[PDB]
Amino acid sequence: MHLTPEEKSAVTALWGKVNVDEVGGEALGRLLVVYPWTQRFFESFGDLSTPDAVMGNPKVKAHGKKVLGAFSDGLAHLDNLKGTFATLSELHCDKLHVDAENFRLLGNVLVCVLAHHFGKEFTPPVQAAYQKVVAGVANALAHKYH
Amino acid sequence: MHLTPEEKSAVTALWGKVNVDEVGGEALGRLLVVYPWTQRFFESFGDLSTPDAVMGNPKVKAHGKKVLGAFSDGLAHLDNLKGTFATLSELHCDKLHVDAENFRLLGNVLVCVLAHHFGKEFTPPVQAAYQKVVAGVANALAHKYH
Amino acid sequence: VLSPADKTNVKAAWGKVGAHAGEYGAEALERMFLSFPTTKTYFPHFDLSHGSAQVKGHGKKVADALTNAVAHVDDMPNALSALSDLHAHKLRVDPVNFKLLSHCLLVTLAAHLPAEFTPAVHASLDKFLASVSTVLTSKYR
Amino acid sequence: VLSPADKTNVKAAWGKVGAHAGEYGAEALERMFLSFPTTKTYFPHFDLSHGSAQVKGHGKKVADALTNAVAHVDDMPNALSALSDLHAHKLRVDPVNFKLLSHCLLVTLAAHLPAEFTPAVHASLDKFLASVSTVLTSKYR
Ligand code: HEM
Ligand code: HEM
Ligand code: HEM
Ligand code: HEM
Repeated sequence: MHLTPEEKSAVTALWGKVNVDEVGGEALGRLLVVYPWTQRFFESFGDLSTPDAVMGNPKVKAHGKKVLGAFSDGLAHLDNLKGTFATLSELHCDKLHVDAENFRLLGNVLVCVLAHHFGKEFTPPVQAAYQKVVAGVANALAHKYH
Repeated sequence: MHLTPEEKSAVTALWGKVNVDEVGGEALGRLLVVYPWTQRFFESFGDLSTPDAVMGNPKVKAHGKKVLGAFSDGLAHLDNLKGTFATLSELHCDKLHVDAENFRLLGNVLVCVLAHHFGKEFTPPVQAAYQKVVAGVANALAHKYH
Repeated sequence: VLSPADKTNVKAAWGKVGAHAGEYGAEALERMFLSFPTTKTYFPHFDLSHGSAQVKGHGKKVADALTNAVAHVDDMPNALSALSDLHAHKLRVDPVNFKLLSHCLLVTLAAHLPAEFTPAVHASLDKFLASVSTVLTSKYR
Repeated sequence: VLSPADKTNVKAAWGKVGAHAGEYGAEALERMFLSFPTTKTYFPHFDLSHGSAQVKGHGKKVADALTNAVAHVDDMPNALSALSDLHAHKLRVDPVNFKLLSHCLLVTLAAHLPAEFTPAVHASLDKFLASVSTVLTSKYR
């Protein structure tokens, strides 16, 4: 990343107060509700007919914790997101056929979730650093598409 | 900037054929015509009221040639676009106040201009190389924005 | 296309905003400038420093237009004619930018209206900023 | 919105496409696959090799729809309704990919109609593709 130590510390520090379970379930569901077309990947999850049915779906909640899980680990390799996500990047391309644009949709969603949760704590400057992280993750994740 | 050896040879082989005065003028005029909002930076250029007034404006022609001149130089340092382009990035940012999105619009136009001129020679695979190239430059030109 | 549920959701959310719309306008601008510094190219004549009166005043203005838009959600194209004009023929802001300010607006609403920023309401506000974006850039060419 | 000028321009350029629409649609897809590989995630089921008949078959289909929107330039939302439904409900292609194909469509025409691909024509064709794209994405949410 091209994060300022100060920017690194802000990311790092807020992350520390994060419940990945709750935040991952909520990021992915909001994703499926704000941008209905990303549901194309989760047909097997069940009923996603409504906000409520999306937010309540356990398969969704559980896929969300798997995703944020992986994201969380990437925050420890902020100086090499590329190498951290190489395997996951090939997977998404070659096995899952997920359009890289989805990586970007999620990131924005994640930032909205963090604001939601942290209110005051999630300041313009703090938001600025997370925007850089989401972008970098999306980039690393898309890096191996061919 | 993942230019494979063969991509670099292809960029360079075709660029061998271009009349930068000419391509420069066509690309910039076409930009001002397809995305008229970009005319915001050239109010000192005179009459841009119609397609002919733009394409034919001696001022647009002169500026296009300048722009593409800087761009051809970029093409000899594919290695280091960021360094090649740093004082220019700063100027566009700090002095000119040119939204970086402008650099991606021109790239696309330039790509249409190259297809326009080389016809069948601008193969699918040659376009993909140039696509990487115009993005690299756009990125390099935005690198110093803050 | 705003559904009736959407319109309700929007009028609801924005109702809550109330007398703070101005501060939220300003906060949203402030987060855009910091997060997407290319957006600053459109404000060379402004003091973009934190708490700048230029920024505050401008925040009010945008917020006020949003309000007027919620109030004429059934007739946006008409409620924002002038604004669509100004933007298409004077300002000429690149369209990509509308999406950046919209996002900073959700982020700001989310941080301030925790109870109200539900998933369905998030979906609606998004659609809404998008519609407003579309109107403001409809006469570009 | 498309102006009378735009409309004339499109009818005229598409006019020369004539019988090559099919091949030009195929070519635009291939260009899109080579320059923007993420677009390929929507065709996992296709043979994307050069000269793929699948691609051949598909480009003809895309070209036929563009041809129908030109034939119905004054009622595109209704002439493309059905395709608009398919895309929104079954295919669910992210909206950004529309811009990618449009772009490779303009490159393709540029490469085949040097004489007609004028600035004015280029501008109209871009506006047009943008309108088709807008229609096809209108019922996404
Ligand atoms: C922050 C970005 C993301 C990260 C870090 C990420 C990470 C992961 C991980 C760790 C897995 C586990 C699969 C395995 O090891 O076999 C996975 C699977 C998957 N991801 Fe991603 N993901 C991200 C974004 C997305 C998005 C935005 C989508 C679609 C909206 C998506 C679609 C999927 C699907 C369909 C699977 C397969 C799950 C299954 O087997 O049912 N991912 N992802
Ligand atoms: C490939 C991308 C570009 C390159 C390599 C490039 C290069 C240049 C160069 C070499 C100059 C003159 C430097 C000087 O005045 O000291 C310049 C000036 C300028 N550029 Fe760029 N430019 C690019 C893209 C653009 C775009 C897309 C726009 C606007 C849409 C733009 C707007 C300007 C303006 C307004 C000036 C100053 C003109 C004046 O003298 O009034 N440039 N550029
Ligand atoms: C949600 C979409 C937007 C709305 C509702 C909006 C609304 C407004 C309003 C109400 C004004 C003031 C008009 C007046 O002075 O009478 C304005 C001016 C302006 N807007 Fe837009 N705006 C939007 C998006 C943008 C974006 C994204 C940008 C660029 C990043 C932008 C750039 C400007 C600029 C530069 C001015 C002039 C500021 C000044 O010189 O005081 N606008 N806008
Ligand atoms: C202006 C742009 C577009 C037009 C005119 C268009 C038109 C069509 C048409 C006519 C079909 C065939 C439906 C049938 O079976 O009758 C189709 C299918 C399809 N399109 Fe679109 N489309 C466009 C944009 C896109 C984009 C940008 C993508 C993704 C990159 C896409 C992905 C697909 C897919 C995956 C199918 C199904 C193909 C198959 O399974 O055979 N489309 N489109």
